[PDB]
Amino acid sequence: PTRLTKTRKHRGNVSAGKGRIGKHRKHPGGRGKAGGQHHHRTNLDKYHPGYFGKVGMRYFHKQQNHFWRPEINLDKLWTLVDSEKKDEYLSKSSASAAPVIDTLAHGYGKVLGKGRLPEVPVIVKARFVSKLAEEKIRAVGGVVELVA
Amino acid sequence: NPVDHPHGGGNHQHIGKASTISRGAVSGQKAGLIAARRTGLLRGTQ
Amino acid sequence: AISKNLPLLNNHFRKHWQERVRVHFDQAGKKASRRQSRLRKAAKIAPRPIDALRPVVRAPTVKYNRKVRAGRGFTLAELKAVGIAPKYARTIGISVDHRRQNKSQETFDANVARLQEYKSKLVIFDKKTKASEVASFEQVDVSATFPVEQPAPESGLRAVEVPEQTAYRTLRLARNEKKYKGIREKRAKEKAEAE
Amino acid sequence: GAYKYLEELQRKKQSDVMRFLYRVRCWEYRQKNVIHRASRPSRPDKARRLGYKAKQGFVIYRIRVRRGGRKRPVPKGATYGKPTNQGVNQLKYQKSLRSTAEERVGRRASNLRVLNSYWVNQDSTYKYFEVILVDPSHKAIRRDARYNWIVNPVHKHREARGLTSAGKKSRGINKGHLFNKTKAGRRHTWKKHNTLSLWRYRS
Amino acid sequence: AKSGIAAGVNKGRKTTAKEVAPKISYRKGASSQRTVFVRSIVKEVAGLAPYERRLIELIRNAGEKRAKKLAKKRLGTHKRALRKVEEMTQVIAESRR
Amino acid sequence: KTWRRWNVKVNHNEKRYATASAIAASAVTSLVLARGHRVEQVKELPLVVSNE
RNA sequence: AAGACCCUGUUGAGCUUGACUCUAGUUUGACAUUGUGAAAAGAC
RNA sequence: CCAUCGACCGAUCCUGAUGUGUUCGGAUGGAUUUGAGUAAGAGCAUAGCUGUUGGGACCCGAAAGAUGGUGAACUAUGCCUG
RNA sequence: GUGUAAAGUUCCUUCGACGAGUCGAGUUGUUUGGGAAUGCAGCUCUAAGUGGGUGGUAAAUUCCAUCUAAAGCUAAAUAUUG
RNA sequence: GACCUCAAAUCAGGUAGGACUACCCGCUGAACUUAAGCAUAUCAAUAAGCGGAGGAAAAGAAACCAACAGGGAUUGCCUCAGUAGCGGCGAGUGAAGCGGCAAAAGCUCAAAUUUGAAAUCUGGCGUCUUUGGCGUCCGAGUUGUAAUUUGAAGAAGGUAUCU
Ligand SMILES: CN[C@@H]1[C@@H](O)[C@@H](O[C@@H]2[C@@H](O)[C@H](O[C@H]3O[C@H]([C@@H](C)O)[C@@H](O)[C@H](O)[C@H]3N)[C@@H](N)C[C@H]2N)OC[C@]1(C)O
Ligand SMILES: CN[C@@H]1[C@@H](O)[C@@H](O[C@@H]2[C@@H](O)[C@H](O[C@H]3O[C@H]([C@@H](C)O)[C@@H](O)[C@H](O)[C@H]3N)[C@@H](N)C[C@H]2N)OC[C@]1(C)O
Ligand SMILES: [NH3+]CCC[NH2+]CCCC[NH2+]CCC[NH3+]
Repeated sequence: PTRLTKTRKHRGNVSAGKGRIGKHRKHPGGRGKAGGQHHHRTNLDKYHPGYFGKVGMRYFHKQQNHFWRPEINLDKLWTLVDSEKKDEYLSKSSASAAPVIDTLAHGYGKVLGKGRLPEVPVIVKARFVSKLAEEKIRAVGGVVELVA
Repeated sequence: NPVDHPHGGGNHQHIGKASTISRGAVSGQKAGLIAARRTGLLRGTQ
Repeated sequence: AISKNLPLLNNHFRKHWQERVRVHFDQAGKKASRRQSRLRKAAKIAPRPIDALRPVVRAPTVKYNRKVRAGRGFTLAELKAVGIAPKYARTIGISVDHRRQNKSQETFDANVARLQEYKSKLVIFDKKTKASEVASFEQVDVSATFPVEQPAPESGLRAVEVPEQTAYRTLRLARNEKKYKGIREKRAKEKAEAE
Repeated sequence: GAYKYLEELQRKKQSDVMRFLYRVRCWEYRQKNVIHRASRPSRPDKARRLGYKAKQGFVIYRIRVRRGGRKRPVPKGATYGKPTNQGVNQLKYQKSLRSTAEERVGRRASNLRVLNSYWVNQDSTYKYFEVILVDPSHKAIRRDARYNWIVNPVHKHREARGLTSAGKKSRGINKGHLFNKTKAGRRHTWKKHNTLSLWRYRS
Repeated sequence: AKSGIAAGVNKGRKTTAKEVAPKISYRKGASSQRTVFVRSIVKEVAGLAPYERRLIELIRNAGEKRAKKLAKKRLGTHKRALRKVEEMTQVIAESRR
Repeated sequence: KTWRRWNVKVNHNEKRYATASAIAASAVTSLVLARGHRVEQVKELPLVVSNE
């Protein structure tokens, strides 16, 4: 609200906080990103390195849907098991009856290998998997099943 | 004055460039002796 | 005009943008009016449902394959499986799409099942129908009554079967095979015919 | 019928028979007024394809239009601006000669509606077109369920609004990625993309 | 059909294939006994275009490459040039008989 | 200008918090009196009346 | 009478030219408009 | 939370096992290199002061430039009639 | 109710016409986010019949996918300083 | 005496123009301004100028999007996204497919021998129960007016005898 602004406090003081010498003017230094290579180089080269120039190749008509592949790590994998049956599955899963985790159905494209799994066999269904993620799943007696 | 004519202006009255103008000059340039094969007093016969 | 450490902004306000400002002050009014329009439209044709029955289709785009949604209309082959002519289906509240095709079997079966459920719940009136029967039906909401259902993710328990080749290696080999498929067949062609 | 033969013959514009016919008809059309009434279509199959019927209330006009581009009509070539706008020659009109023919005929016969038009002939100076016209007031048209639609006032001078085939062509009214800018009207799409939409609970 | 995995050649999920009756709109390119008959009469009445006659004589002089380069110039694309030169050879293959 | 901000978003959970806090305050007689209500002849709050 | 002289401003304008960048006009060629013959030099 | 030596992931350089569409694969071990990374998450949302950029942009102020119109009752010049 | 009239469905056989100075190509100008050229327009060239268009890097060769131009009508959701 | 083409009439009956401005369909088209100068660029495919509508207009039932396990006329909102891209690659600029919703609606010709029958239509006259019906006479029309078909098909011959 306007009653909290310093405009109210500057009433009665000549320059409104803008100085007597500098004399707040319209656009000293230009408009927008003017002079980024000339008189604003000392700002851009310090706080925005990399600003000027071209790097890499162009990609005409990029469709972002081609690259949809959300990641899930191993340490978060068991959140996808039904919460009502998570405690039962941990104690009862074995090589004959292991939980099936459909990562794609939950919105994920690749399983990554960060963290530690429960020492419980799991059947993990995924479009993609990292090398370490599959080794850790196979080490707790589980398996990775590729889907499409 | 120079607005009025290609010959206008100067601190003396003078043309300042050749008054013989090419046949291929455009309107506003053709003042003087247009496409003159020669100039000056004719002496002898023709 | 460039100053202390701050993100570089892209504010596109260099045209006469104030001549083209649209403030939706009428959001609540349009909500109420759109609601009255639905009310009158339903009252006009009762007890026939307002909404035509719509099919269930997969969504395109590897980002949206997992999803299923309502499509535009049932295909000619799907209606043919139930025995309904395309021109007749439009008069009994069934949407028709001549553009969609049925390459696979799963969506075809799902929509044939939808058509059979709808046709089993359908009651057509005629001249022999008395107003007592007509007054006995309420205006059903077809979209809610026949909803689109996501097929469930696989859950539960199953035996663990471990192949000798890892899934990561399978992905790597599939990529390599695709990448060099064109040049390995060219090396093959130029070799068999010469030898 | 003969219409298929006429269709296939009219595609052979460089054969001796068609060259002879086009030469003589170009001379004949060039000897008459720039706009004149045609007693009948000179290409009856082409007229049929575009919606014409040999009924009372269907009218054919012929018109020639001058060929070439559009010289910018500024005095002595001065544009009074930046060099990017200094061009006078090699400029082009954004509507086609077909649309110009349709519009001039529509102005001459202001009691009629322009249905469609087609090319008939061509020389270095003129292109010749034939314009199909329909009389909204004629009872043969007002009683015809296949042509009643044009009586409605929303089709008043549809050729002046680019609503005919040639007009819709020049407006860029077509489907797909090649027509993103003009698909639903160029100016409409520009206005939509340059409107700041503010809701009550700004998000 | 599809391989069942997310990468490689013929990638994608497996579905049970269903036969599709081809749409009638997919026959657009096919010729009919109507058009073939009409077009052959019209070629008798009309004759040849001047560039086609220039192109017959190139083939007769055994200038195969010379005819293709003119046909591409006149028609616009290399694909249409290939069809036209082939057609104009068959015209010669019908004068000998 | 008309495109001033007129309406304000509030998180729905926080709005519900405020509703619950307001209902709880209605059972405290000191707050009801300081609010300015003439409730001095009511024995207890909440005041509940039969469904008739 | 917010110097008309002088200076400053990355403020102009009138005028000039072998300034930078263009332009109406004009000229030159090709193609189209554009058809029907003959003789003589050329090339497959 | 700080200083310091490591370890993990991506880029770069090197090494190069079992194997092969024999040119692919890339086990394994190294490198004063490199990243807006990891190493038991901290974010999202609303509001307020201050600061930033685009907007008439704290208020008033050019000389100019453009588009479309109105004037030869003054005056300049030709013409017609006195 | 002129219901030997009209229309609808399934199956078999033979067929199955489908828009040209247009498509397309070159060039010029303009325009577009459209980048060896997005649309539009002028001029030159000028088609075909499983052909034609499109598939966001120019070209030839081989496939594949997807529609069916150059003719036409049509409520609603959308706009609204009159 | 026909026909074709072209005229005339204060011929019988109609129709157009002009106005309004917020929104709508097109044509034409700047510069101030920003780039701390400036010419490409920007302002802007904007203002001014011109033509044409309606209660909405335009668009619209794929010569579409896609590359998926595929969607399925048009339009709008949210998002995509200040992104792919364009740009003295500077200042700046900048869409689309998908996804969620609002609303949902589909179709018509040309190209076909009715050929055992122009089956079609304007007008005049008479008449009536008059947004028109009936009868009749000219005219239009075979250089093609009706019925039949529009690619999702469909047609011509058979069909189960069914609705
Ligand atoms: C390959 N040689 C490595 C040498 O590169 C170095 O390893 C660095 C390591 O020090 C860097 O790590 C450095 O920077 C990271 C920061 C970037 O996250 C800090 O977290 C870390 O404390 C710091 N030491 C790490 N980012 C890359 C390794 N290659 O460590 C010594 C070494 C073994 O000789
Ligand atoms: C308790 N274990 C800790 C573990 O939590 C973690 O601690 C990090 C520590 O390494 C980080 O610190 C690290 O990275 C910072 C950074 C500014 O570059 C540097 O000081 C330096 O590279 C390094 N010490 C510190 N910034 C946060 C702690 N939680 O790092 C490993 C550890 C030291 O064993
Ligand atoms: N609204 C601006 C009208 C002028 N057009 C200029 C922009 C055109 C874009 N050119 C970019 C370079 C060509 N791809």
